[PDB]
Amino acid sequence: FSIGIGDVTPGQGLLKAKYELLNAGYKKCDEYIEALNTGKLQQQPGCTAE
Amino acid sequence: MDDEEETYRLWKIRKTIMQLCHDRGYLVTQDELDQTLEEFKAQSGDKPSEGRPRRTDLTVLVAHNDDPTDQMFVFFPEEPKVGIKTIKVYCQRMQEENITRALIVVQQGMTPSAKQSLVDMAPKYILEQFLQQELLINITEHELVPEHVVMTKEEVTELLARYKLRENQLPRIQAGDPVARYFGIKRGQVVKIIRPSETAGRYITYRLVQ
Amino acid sequence: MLLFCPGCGNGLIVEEGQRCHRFSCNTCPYVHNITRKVTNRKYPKLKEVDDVLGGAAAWENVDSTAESCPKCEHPRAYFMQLQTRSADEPMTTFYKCCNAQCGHRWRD
Amino acid sequence: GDIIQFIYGGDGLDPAAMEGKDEPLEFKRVLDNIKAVFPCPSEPALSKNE
Amino acid sequence: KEDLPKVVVQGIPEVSRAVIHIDEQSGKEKYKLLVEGDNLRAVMATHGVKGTRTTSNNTYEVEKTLGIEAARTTIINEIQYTMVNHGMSIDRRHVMLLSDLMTYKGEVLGITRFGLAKMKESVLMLASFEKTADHLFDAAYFGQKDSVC
Ligand SMILES: [Zn+2]
Ligand SMILES: [Zn+2]
Repeated sequence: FSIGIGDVTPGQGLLKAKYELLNAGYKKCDEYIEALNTGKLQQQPGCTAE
Repeated sequence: MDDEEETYRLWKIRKTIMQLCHDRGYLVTQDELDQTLEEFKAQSGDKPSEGRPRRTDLTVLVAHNDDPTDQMFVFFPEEPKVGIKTIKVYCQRMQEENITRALIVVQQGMTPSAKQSLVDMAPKYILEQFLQQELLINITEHELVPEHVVMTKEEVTELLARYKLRENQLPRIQAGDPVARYFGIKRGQVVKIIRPSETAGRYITYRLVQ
Repeated sequence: MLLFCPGCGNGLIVEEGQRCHRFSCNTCPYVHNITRKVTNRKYPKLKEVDDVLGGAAAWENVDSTAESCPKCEHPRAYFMQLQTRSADEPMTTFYKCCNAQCGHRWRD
Repeated sequence: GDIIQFIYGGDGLDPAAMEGKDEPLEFKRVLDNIKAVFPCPSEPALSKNE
Repeated sequence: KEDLPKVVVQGIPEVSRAVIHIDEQSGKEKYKLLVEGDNLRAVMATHGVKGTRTTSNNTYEVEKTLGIEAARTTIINEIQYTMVNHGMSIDRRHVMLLSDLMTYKGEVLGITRFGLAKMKESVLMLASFEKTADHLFDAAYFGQKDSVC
């Protein structure tokens, strides 16, 4: 029983699997900024919009 | 709208006082205990604010069930703030016929000199006080208040002979406790406490009052 | 407000005169006749209406996962991560919340 | 010499020597444990009423 | 002019902030009123909230309002509520014995330097807790007998 550097390695289909998720996350994150700027994000719980 | 809430608050404390006089051991009929609002309005009217349902009529006489020739007086002061002579004339109005135990249900804050004068003398006449605001809910069955029962000395001696201990060994409880002031127990008395549980059953505990 | 005297430079306080009140001061002789109307209007900060906190509406904000809970066999559940120092070495624990008709909270 | 509690816990059981989350012992586990360690084929079965 | 806002018009000066919590179930909805104050005697004696079903966090105030026997139960629930928030597990009688240790003699006594002097009556064990010579000289002044037990 042993471990090497080959066990922990990025997969071929794994590099583009998380790339699209990170891109969608950033595309959803850079919109809430302008939403807060112009005025959006109707908050249900009592708190600050920030 | 305020008078309706006042009538409800006074009916609530009347019901708590009746429940207390009932589970204390006095003879209280059930019809007066679980009195409806429609039945309560038939004996005392709602309007005006301080007219027909005056504190002069709010004065009931409780009958002890064990001893026939034993009755307790209980009433409410007319003015909100308690005085010195207003309670003197009342305890002398209570002292005159056949009564030695009286209860005053105080409406607003109290007077320290009045408390001192009441606690000085206690040969046979004893005056106990109860705030109106605190007497708005039953404290015996609230959420987690274990059932308490006043015992007798013939069982106190048997309990002492059971575990072979003294009265000092028995854990003592305060006399200014809401439950202790509710049941009205003096020094040198044991209370039985029933503690229920949802896993095994209910346990029995014994306590002393100081 | 804040009003000062032009002669000396100190402040004035309203006092009573012979027939009517007057603006006077105790530093130099100076009296101002009170006229038709002087008034100051203030706007204290008003209070708003409080919001109802708690409920599933706020719970939809945090995102859940798909893992069964052994209480009522329900796959829907919320998972959170937390850092805790154990006795031997660092250990990352998960808080589990059941989103169902029972609604339990576990920490494994 | 003052007594604290009349019975430790309510029943006088050591929390260390216990079997299941507060319990003295599990009875179904002991049941199907003794069910297999003592097989008695010759002895017949009986109903609930007896 | 600066105390007109300070003058309270309604409510209890003790309670500061209140919010309502929504509980959901199979088909039923419930509304629970949690407030942040200390005087429970005033909030529980209200027309709105049911005085029967109400739980508090202050042990001293709940033993002042409900009683000393009702304070030994709320002090066990708070401890168990803190142990299940950490992913740990303790036995029920382990904390039941600790709750009965500060409930048998008088009121809810705390485990401090002053409460330990009310619980135990040995000057030698307090000699390490206290300071230079105060208790040591007051013992010789008064002249009490220490029991070696
Ligand atoms: Zn000037
Ligand atoms: Zn569940």
